[PDB]
Amino acid sequence: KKEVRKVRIALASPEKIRSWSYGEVEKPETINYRTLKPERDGLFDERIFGPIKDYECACGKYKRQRFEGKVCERCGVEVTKSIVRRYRMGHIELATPAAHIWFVK
Amino acid sequence: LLMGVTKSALSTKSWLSAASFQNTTHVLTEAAIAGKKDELIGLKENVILGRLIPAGTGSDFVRFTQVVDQKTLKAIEEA
Amino acid sequence: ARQLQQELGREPTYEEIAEAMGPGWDAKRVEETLKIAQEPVSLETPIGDEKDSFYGDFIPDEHLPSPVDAA
Amino acid sequence: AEPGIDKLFGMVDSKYRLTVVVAKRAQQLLRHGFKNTVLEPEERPKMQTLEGLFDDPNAVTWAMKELLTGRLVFGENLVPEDRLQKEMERLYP
Amino acid sequence: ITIGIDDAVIPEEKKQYLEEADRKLLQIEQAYEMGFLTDRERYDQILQLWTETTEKVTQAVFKNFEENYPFNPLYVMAQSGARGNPQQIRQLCGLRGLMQKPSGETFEVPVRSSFREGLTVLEYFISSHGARKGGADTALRTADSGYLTRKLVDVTHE
Amino acid sequence: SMARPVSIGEAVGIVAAQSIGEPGTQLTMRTQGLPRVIEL
Amino acid sequence: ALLDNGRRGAPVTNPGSDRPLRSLTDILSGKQGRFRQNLLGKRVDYSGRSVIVVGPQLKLHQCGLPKRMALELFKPFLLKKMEEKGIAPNVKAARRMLERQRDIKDEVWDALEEVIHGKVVLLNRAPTLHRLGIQAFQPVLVEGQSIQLHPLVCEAFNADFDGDQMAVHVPLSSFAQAEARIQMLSAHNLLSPASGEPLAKPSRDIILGL
Amino acid sequence: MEIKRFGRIREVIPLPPLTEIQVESYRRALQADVPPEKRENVGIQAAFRETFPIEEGLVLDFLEYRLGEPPFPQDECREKDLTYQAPLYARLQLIHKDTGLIKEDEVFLGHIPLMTEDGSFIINGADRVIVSQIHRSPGVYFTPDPARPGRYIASIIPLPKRGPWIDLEVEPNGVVSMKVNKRKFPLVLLLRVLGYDQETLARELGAYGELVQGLMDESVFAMRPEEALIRLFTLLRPGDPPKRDKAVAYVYGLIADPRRYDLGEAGRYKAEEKLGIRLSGRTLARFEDGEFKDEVFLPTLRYLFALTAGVPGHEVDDIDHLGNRRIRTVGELMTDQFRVGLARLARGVRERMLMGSEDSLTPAKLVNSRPLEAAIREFFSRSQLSQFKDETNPLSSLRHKRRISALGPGGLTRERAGFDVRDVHRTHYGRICPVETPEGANIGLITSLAAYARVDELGFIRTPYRRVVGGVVTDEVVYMTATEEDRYTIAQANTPLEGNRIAAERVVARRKGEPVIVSPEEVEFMDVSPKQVFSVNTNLIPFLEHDDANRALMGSNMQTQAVPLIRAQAPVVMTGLEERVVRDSLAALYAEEDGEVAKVDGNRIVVRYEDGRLVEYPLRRFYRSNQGTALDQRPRVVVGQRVRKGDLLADGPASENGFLALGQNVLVAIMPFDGYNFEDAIVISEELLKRDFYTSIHIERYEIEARDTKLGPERITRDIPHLSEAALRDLDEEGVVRIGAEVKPGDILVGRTSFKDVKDTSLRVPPGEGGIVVRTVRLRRGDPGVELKPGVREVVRVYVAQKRKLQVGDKLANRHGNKGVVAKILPVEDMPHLPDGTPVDVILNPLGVPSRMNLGQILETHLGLAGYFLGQRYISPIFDGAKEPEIKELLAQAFEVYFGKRKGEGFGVDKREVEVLRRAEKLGLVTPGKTPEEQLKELFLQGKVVLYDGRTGEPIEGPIVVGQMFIMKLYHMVEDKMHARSTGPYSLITQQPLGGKAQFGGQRFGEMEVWALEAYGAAHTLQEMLTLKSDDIEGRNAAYEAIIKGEDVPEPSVPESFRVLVKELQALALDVQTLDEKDNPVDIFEGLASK
DNA sequence: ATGGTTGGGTATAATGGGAGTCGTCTCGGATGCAG
DNA sequence: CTGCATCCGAGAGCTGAGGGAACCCAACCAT
Ligand SMILES: Nc1ncnc2c1ncn2[C@@H]1O[C@H](COP(=O)(O)OP(=O)(O)OP(=O)(O)OP(=O)(O)OC[C@H]2O[C@@H](n3cnc4c(N)ncnc43)[C@H](O)[C@@H]2O)[C@@H](O)[C@H]1O
Ligand SMILES: Nc1nc2c(ncn2[C@@H]2O[C@H](COP(=O)(O)CP(=O)(O)OP(=O)(O)O)[C@@H](O)[C@H]2O)c(=O)[nH]1
Ligand SMILES: [Mg+2]
Ligand SMILES: [Mg+2]
Ligand SMILES: [Mg+2]
Ligand SMILES: [Zn+2]
Repeated sequence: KKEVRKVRIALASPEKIRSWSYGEVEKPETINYRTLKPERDGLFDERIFGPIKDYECACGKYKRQRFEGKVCERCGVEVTKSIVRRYRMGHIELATPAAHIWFVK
Repeated sequence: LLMGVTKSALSTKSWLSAASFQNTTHVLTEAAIAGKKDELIGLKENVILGRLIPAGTGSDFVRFTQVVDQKTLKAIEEA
Repeated sequence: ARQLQQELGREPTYEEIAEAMGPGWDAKRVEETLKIAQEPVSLETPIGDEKDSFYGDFIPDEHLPSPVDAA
Repeated sequence: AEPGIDKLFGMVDSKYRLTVVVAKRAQQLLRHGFKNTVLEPEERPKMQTLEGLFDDPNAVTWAMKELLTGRLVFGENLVPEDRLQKEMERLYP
Repeated sequence: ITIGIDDAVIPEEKKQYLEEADRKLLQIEQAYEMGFLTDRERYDQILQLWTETTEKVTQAVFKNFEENYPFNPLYVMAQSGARGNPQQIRQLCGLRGLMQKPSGETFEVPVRSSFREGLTVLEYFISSHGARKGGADTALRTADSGYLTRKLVDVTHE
Repeated sequence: SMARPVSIGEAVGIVAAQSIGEPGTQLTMRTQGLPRVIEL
Repeated sequence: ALLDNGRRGAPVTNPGSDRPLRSLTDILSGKQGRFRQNLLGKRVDYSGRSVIVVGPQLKLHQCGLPKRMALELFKPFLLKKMEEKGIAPNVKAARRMLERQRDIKDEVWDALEEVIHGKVVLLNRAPTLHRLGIQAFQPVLVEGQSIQLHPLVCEAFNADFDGDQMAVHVPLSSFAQAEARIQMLSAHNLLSPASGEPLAKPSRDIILGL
Repeated sequence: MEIKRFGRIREVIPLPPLTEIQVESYRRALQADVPPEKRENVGIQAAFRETFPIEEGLVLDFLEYRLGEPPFPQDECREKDLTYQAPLYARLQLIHKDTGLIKEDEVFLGHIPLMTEDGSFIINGADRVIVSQIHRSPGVYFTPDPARPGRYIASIIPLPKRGPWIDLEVEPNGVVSMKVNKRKFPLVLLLRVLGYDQETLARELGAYGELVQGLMDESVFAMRPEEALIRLFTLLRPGDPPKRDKAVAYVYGLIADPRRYDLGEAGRYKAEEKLGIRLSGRTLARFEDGEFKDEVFLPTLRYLFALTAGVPGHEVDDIDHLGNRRIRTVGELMTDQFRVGLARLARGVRERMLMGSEDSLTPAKLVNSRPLEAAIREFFSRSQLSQFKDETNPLSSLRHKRRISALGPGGLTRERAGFDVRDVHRTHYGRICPVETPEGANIGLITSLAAYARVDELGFIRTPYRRVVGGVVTDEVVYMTATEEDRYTIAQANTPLEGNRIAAERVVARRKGEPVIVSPEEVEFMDVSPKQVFSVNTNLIPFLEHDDANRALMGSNMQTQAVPLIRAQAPVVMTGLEERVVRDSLAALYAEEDGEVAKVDGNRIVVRYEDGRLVEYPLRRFYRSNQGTALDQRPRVVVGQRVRKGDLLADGPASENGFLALGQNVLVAIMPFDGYNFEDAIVISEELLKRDFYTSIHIERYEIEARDTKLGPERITRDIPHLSEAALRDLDEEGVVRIGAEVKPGDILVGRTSFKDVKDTSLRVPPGEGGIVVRTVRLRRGDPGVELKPGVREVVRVYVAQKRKLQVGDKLANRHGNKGVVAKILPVEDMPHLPDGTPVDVILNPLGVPSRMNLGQILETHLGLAGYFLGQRYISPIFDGAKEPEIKELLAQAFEVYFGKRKGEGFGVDKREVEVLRRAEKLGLVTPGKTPEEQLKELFLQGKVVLYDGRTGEPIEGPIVVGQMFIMKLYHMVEDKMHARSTGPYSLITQQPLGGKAQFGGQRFGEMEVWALEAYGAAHTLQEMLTLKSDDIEGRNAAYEAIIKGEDVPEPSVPESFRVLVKELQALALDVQTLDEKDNPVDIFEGLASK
């Protein structure tokens, strides 16, 4: 682990933003009203942001370690630490371009 | 030139301290446009990053000092 | 419920609402329906007069293991 | 005040260097279980409990006492760290 | 060391000093009824007279303490630096003095009673203005000083 | 605070800011007073 | 509105309320923003708070610390010391024993007294106007619920005894303890950093008696 | 004990009811007991008469309203967490203009909360108080121009949220201009709209010079009024199509619609008195016969021009004058919220009238009452002026009910208000207390009503004065506002009188607040009492005239925080107001009529009145206040005792025989003691603890709920796994701790299991708490009156009681602002004692007096010494009471008793007393040449006695002030504050320790603490604070593991808050990247965020 | 194989909204005035 | 063409503690 010596801040290109994202958020749904589980393609989808439980996919086929980096075929959720839910970003593809207000106002 | 403390502090090279001081949006947009690199010279930046501040026991003048007894030093001398 | 309150002159009980809906309705089902109809509150709801305390400041994290648990 | 604090402050060019030396010596003493000490068996820092006097568990006090004795060498670039640690381990497992 | 009501010794000279003042005030009024003085001049003359009377009362109080009661508790407290300053002791013993209106201007009549003698209702209400102004001053000052300190830390931290 | 030459590594900027700011709280009354210091 | 709410036009609010929604810019900036609330200042572990009481019998480098406060503050060290002795078979048993008040015995207090030997704690009174608002003291375990403070540091703290409260912090490692004992010890800080004049000096009753 | 009272001032009238400001206001707002035909046009009746008729065709018209009875009593509402309210019914009729049919129906509109007898509300089971708000009165004002001297600005201000503020100003180019809604435009246009010709304006304003010339504009006048109206509408609403009827409606709603613009009754009155004209209604203009008619604008412009021309009889306005500031009480605020709800109801009605089938429509179907209920609930639950009632003691509640606030919805802001609003105005005299106010950032913005003051029907505070005619003070009392008060010369209440004739050639008086000296003939009014200048709290401080105002502020504020004691006593020196305070708080019980007591019990008193009717009064016993203090009533009567009307039957909390009893009378010595009373600390004797002085009772409530979960319901039961029977002793068969069991931190109060096949989720006593379990309450689903939240099957509450004795760290205070923490508790043999063997109870440091200048406590101590040896109590009213000679005579009698006792037993003067007398002879306290007894009497007359040291037996080298002092225990208890944490809960987002003792939180290491750490050069300590102890998750886990394993803590890592910052900066489309020395990226997220 | 969920449909005529807020201070772009 | 001069808008005002409103009908994936 190299030591941190400088911190740089710069504008982000659309290509950079799309490389950050693990998937596009296509629906405004947050969670299901019956099961209180994340809705697919929503703001909390486990397919985009990661699993809620540690080393366990959405549909329960895999519930154990050693499957790091493996994506379940039925549910599409990677098997890894749940902490990735506070690191992994998403993105929204705008139909029309919009201006960043910081550079306008 | 002569400027007050606020304008002098907001005009520093380090964008982290200026952003954590005041006028955060302006400092951030200017730094992002310029692509500024913060070299972590002052204390506020190192505090923000949770590092060892370049002062006191964290100063480069004293923080590389070593300590050893006479017996261990002589063994290394023979080596 | 609003019509029953207008008729009774007070907030109706769940059994009265269940009776007024029709067949296939009991007080328990009305309770579940009112439960799922609750809308979430904001984590940024101000608590107290001063603008320094939010609701989310009073909510502990129950997911990550504690230092005692990790040890 | 800590005993001999004036002498310790006069032994170094900067007070933070004194703090660094004391902390590093305390770490060294803790790592080897006080077997690498330079104190004679009657200068050891003692602690009084009901059962009787035992050794002081606080390593920082030991480090200040040892610095007072003057048998410790401190400075910049005395010995490579890896060799220093390996030799220390050789004398005191 | 103890504090009793009689330890706030009132000098005799104060009474004389008051009558003397009550003398000159009359003179001032005469000089205003004959056209020799304006409103501003008369107001300033009254203010000056009362300020000098307050200073004379302070000096009399401390001279009495020095000559007659050198071990008096208030005197010892002030002289040793343990507690108290001459102005507060004068307020306890001699007289409170002139007070400021909320507009910032002084009243024409001073508070001629000390805290030992006891104030009247009107004098207490008149002094309430200055008490409240001092409290509000403190309340704003602490915030302004905190902001200034933060700015200084931000400009000198490196 | 020690009546001796300052040690290398001392954060004298923070010390200066605190030294100036401490009396201003309450001590300096409030062109004149704290407003004068702030203006300067 | 997502990037900076309340900047151009009427701010977006949730229906039934006049409260503006908190955008990312609102999160970043202000007194309650990320920088000032979570990065330049934090809430910390191994800390406590209590009312302060005059400690006239204390030495200059000593402070009176309540027994219960000390037991909570040095809990992992106490668990290790209990493991070293025969008080508990294992750390879990020591923790369970320390959990309930009526399950605590006498020897745990002696173990605690051995734990804190030579160590110092940091006392702090808000507002911290100068560096002297934080000072290191050797804790002496006392009964009751009040921290005992030396009379000569009250001027440095701007502390009196009409309800003042102070916070206690525990430096953990050897480096932190060495810094606290050498640099932040109360007996080592006798002159003002601003003027060079004595700051710990006789005052009030001491001056009166002398 | 005999009570002796001083003072010469006789009070013609008693104090008014001290809670009338709430009770009368709410009664007038509700008008519940007034039959509908005689109800006035105030309160909710005015709102009904304004909102209706709801014209659309269909017309919905209001007829009358009624209020029913509450469904549940006050105690049931308190227990079941309900609101104490009454149902409101409005009878309405729907008529059809075209057809004629009338359908009349009584519609239920909801519930209105009811104020109790003491002046508070019960909202969701909690006691609440509505605080009155002070604000600028509506009307017409004229102020100097700040930018340019010699010019003036006129302002028209309506009631809050009832119209826009309107400004009029003479521009520097000569044209007058009217600003409304931030829109400068020439006033001559609107003047033409109102229908004014050139000749009319010229004749009305010709006198005043060139202003009328600068008014003139030929372009506007040439247009017909309708054209001017359209033109004005296009100036005020640029872009909006300029239809005639649209412009008419907009302008009508701006200044002429009573439903949009409203100068209040206060504003109407003030405009009529200022401008010397007669208003027809409450609007600036009237819309009659399709034509605007002026009401206020021309008189305002006339007054402005006359003021600008220097015409005598025209003056600017002081906006801080109490004739220009008014008070909105609980009734007015509630009525305003009611009006808002009624407007929303009207909107809903109109919508349903449009969409509904007009053939089958009734008043019930048209009216949706939800908005009104929502508005009332919002006001009574979320309004800043609705406050959790302070009931530490009865005086706390009485004080809270008389509070006046400048903050709140529509009020001022604490950060923007400066000096002007926080100052004591001259007109505050007799209306607002100049002493009682908060000390911090709220100083001057929150105040208290004066004792004799009254808020009139218009919202202006009035104070009473006696009428003086021909130098003779009469019994006629006139209540006046500040504006009326400004027109007279008012003599001070302490003016000497013979009979009722002014026996003084020179009288001190006030003329518009200015002190003056006048002859008795010039006197018009006289003050009633000094009591009228100060609030109730400030009126309870004896010798207030000897105290600096700041310390009087501290004492007044600190009397509210006094805790009730089980052995509370009334003060030795009283001001004579403690009985009225006890009576007016409705805390004690008094006999309704003359009668005889039949049954007495600890929970009941049954009285037989001469009417022959038996009346039973239950007693409130061990009841938890909002602040955790226990309020109970104790009978003070015996069976068979004869009671007259108004006689005391039971004492309330902090009451002794009907007198306010907030503390204890203790023997105090004023002297230093070994540094244990250093800097406000206090030394007390163990004898106080031995006889249960300063012992209080406190009750805490612990609540748990069993609800429904997806994994199965929770259940409260005794069957809990993985606990021995030693942990389940006190639980009953239902899983609840039994009544009378002692509970300590860690003990289980209510057992609960949750589906994990179940796991322990029981309620236990938090650290630092516990005591005796005194009550348990269980609420289940279906129980009458219970309204649980959906999903919760049942709720269990446990009430646990504590008996707290005085301990080190507790706060004590007297009525003069002297406060201090107990620092040492000494055994009796170590205390200083009198030569007769009596030890003192409290030792106070004399260094607290000279700089605080609160000398009233010294005089209280002297009078207390006199009363202690004479066995009596004293009433000393403020500014008219005990003087020094009287106290000296009482001390002479007390010394005669105190010394004749010793001389009778056959004892002379002690050798130690002789040494002390020699020392005092050197000190100049006694005159040389007198016998030892004479010198001892001289010292006693100075309030000083010879005192012996209990540790050595030698006397204190000088005489020491000793006497009785009244001291109270304060609610600030070290028991509730001491808190410590090693590790605990962490926050969701920042992953940093939580705050607060309740959450087992950690102390905040803020910015300046970091600054101090930096200034010490303690880099490693700071890095530990910022990573290993707050938010370095791996770092803190490793540190705990290393410490418990005996090793040293490892090196820290990147805090989680910085990662949160990086992610939040990425969400703003900013690329933040950490780099090493070679400018290459360094991944701080450990490869968990890289695709 | 069942309930829960989702997409489609209603035919007299309908044609531009609505709450609100006037008691703060200091400093750097900018439109307006003169020369 | 320049310059200065009010004018408008934007960003601030100490820490710590405690504070909590239509209804119906039919096909179709999920479980
Ligand atoms: N909406 C509203 N309506 C009506 N009234 C309202 C109101 N909002 C506020 N108020 C008023 O606010 C006040 C509430 O009291 P508070 O000032 O909040 O507290 P307290 O109960 O007096 O305790 P504290 O510990 O502060 O007491 P003391 O100064 O003796 O303590 C001494 C020591 O405490 C510490 N301390 C006190 N204040 C401090 C501060 N601001 N910052 C830091 N430390 C402080 C110091 O160490 C000091 O030496 C009341 O006067 C009330 O009327
Ligand atoms: N940071 C803040 N601290 C405050 C505030 N108000 C009070 N305090 C603290 O509480 C203290 C209250 O001080 P006091 O009014 O008791 C007077 P002090 O002891 O300084 O002087 P003497 O009366 O001359 O003994 C003050 O010195 C601060 O330490 C405030 O608004 N902010
Ligand atoms: Mg003090
Ligand atoms: Mg204090
Ligand atoms: Mg306070
Ligand atoms: Zn899966």
